Amino acid sequence: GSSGSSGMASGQFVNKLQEEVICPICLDILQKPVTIDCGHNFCLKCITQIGETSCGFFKCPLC
Ligand SMILES: [Zn+2]
Ligand SMILES: [Zn+2]
Repeated sequence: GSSGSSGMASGQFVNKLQEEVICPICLDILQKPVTIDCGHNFCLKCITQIGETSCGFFKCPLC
């Protein structure tokens, strides 16, 4: 930024408020956010498993 003290900085960073998507299963950032008919999204690494174990319908923890 811009302050009297040259070389160092007070400590303020401007940014915009936004929302982040995380997998409620593995609790980690999902590279590719795949939105399910349920509404929420998940990580392929996770969806892939559920899809197999369950072929008929899909169960969601958030829902
Ligand atoms: Zn996951
Ligand atoms: Zn859901």
